[PDB]
Amino acid sequence: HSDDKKAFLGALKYLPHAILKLLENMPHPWEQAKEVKVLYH
Amino acid sequence: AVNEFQVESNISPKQLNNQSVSLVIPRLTRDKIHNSMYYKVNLSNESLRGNTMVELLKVMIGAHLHMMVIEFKCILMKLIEIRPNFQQLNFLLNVKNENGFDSKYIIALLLVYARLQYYYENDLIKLFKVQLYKYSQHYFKLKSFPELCIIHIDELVDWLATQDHIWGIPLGKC
Amino acid sequence: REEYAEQARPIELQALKSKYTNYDHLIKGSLKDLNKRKLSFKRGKKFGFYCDICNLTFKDTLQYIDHLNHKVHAIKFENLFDEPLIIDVPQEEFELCYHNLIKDFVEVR
Amino acid sequence: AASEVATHSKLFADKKRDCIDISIFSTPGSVSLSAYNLTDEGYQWGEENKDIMNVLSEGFEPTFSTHAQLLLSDRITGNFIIPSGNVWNYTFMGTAFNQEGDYNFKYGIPLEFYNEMHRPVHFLQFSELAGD
Amino acid sequence: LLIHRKGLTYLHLDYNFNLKPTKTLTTKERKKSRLGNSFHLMRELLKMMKLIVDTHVQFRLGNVDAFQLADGIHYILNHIGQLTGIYRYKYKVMHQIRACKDLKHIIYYKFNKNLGKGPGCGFWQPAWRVWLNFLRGTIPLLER
Amino acid sequence: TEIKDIILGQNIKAPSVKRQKMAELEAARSEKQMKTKTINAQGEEIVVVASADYESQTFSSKNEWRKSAIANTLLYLRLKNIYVS
Ligand SMILES: [Zn+2]
Repeated sequence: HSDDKKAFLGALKYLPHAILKLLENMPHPWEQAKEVKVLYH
Repeated sequence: AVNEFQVESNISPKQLNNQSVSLVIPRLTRDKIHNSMYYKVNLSNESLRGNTMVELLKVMIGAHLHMMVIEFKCILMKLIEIRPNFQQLNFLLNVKNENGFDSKYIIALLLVYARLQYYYENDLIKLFKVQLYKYSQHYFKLKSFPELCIIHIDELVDWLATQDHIWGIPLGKC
Repeated sequence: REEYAEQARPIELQALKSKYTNYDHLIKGSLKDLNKRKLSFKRGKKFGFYCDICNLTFKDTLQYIDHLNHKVHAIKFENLFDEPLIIDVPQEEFELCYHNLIKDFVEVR
Repeated sequence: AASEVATHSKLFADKKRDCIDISIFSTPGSVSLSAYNLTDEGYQWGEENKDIMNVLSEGFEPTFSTHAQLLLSDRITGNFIIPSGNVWNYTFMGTAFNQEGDYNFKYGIPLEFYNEMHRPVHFLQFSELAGD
Repeated sequence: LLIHRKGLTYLHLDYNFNLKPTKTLTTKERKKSRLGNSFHLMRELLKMMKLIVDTHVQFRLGNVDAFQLADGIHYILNHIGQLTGIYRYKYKVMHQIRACKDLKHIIYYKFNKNLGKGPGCGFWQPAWRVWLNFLRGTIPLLER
Repeated sequence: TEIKDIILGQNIKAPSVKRQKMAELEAARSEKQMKTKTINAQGEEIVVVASADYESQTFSSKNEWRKSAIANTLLYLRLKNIYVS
């Protein structure tokens, strides 16, 4: 999908709730890499 | 532009790292080229009879020498947008040893081209790079303009692969 | 009068083709550079930039070339004769064509 | 002056030492005939100093132009020789003039400095003004 | 997508989300190119995303040691004011930023008391909690 | 004009040469309804542009062919008086 609007209605509708969760889950400096659950469109 | 429900920036077609071909070059410089005279005259569909790599080479080969390494930015950009075959890159690189005026300014053109293409067919690309290293050892001299600076192929190839930005276009690390 | 009411209700062309195809010669209509010339775009203004395909003349360069890059001018250019503008690479393209680029390049040089 | 002496020297360097010059001063209402000679030092100066050389002209100084003896008479008359092309003034023909080059010559009547034969470029520019 | 949907293609978004036009704008163009503070704000938050995720990328990438990573995040979250323009599009963020600087100073003291002064102060926790407590408030605003 | 001639003429009011040329510059081109080829620079661009109105002011006074060539006719007058020191 790198290179339909009706399907992007809700996806574009809530961007920032994803910014919240992601910025909330930041790997802490004592943790190399963090596996995380993801709900994607 | 396109009328309905979307506006497509430039052509932005095809392939080359899963997103788009024209994304390799910034919007500002890309629109400087697409708004430049040379691009609208000697290139694209009406000049090249649609996308044609060999006639695209007819333009650059057709161009003391007047062409200095604007025109280079443009011809490189159309090389990008057309995106010919890596095999054709191999031939165009290694053929025609019976004439010395053929690859003159084509060297750094086919070079910066593959420099923009991909970062790691893979082994063939690596052979292309090490061959470009051999030509960096070939001790060649050329002139370049934006000011005026003459630079040696050994300095521009090594300084280019080691350097982030080249003549305004950024590069990634292979 | 009746005819009026009804209306209300070669090789040189190939040379013209050879002109409007190669731009390097077409690029320059500016040979006058800075010069004073004494005398709805249709059938030419007797000045400006000449497009014979659609019979329009354009006072500026970006309009003359931009119109040429436009589809309609290409559609008319094709409807004149053929469709080369729309016209793979099975290696014979760069082998034979590229070899013709070296050969013709040496011929010109 | 320098532009004159250098030219004199270039013409007559090894050819004739005692040849003279007629410098005609011209202004509206009257003209004046100022004749001059040249010594052997001026030829050397012209040989060395051709292009520019304003300071060495200053040092050159009034010397050496010795005032030659010239007379003006109605008791004799004379004639002109002109080049075969009959264009002596190459002002606007810049490519055709050659400072050392051979030309055929003939007797005839010379033309005006600005005359139709000497100004051909103007006609192509004149008709080119309207164009076509 | 939203910019092209707006019908203007000449506003360029950097991959860092910095918005700059392609060419100079006429009086008519500027008015049409003006977008609400909502959009600019969302862009700024996506620039937070881009900055911190860039830092962690260059950590996973072999560029930088972990110390300069934690100093990286720290520098971001405290330096938001100079390094990002959220305060312009919503000024109530200054309460956050002013609070971020405050905790900032505190940490530096407790961190820099014996050792000295300079870069390398870690412990980005409190300013980061401040920012999460900013998002939880400003999310319904931008979603709406 | 007969009255103003017998008595005043408004102190014989004549707009001077200045006021004439400036009255020309002020006046609009009476009837609003040549072409010159020029090279012009758009934003970050160079474009050949056809121009209009008046660029046509030209000086070329004492120089080139015209003034000296016209001045050449008077040269027979320079030999009426001829003298040398
Ligand atoms: Zn046309």
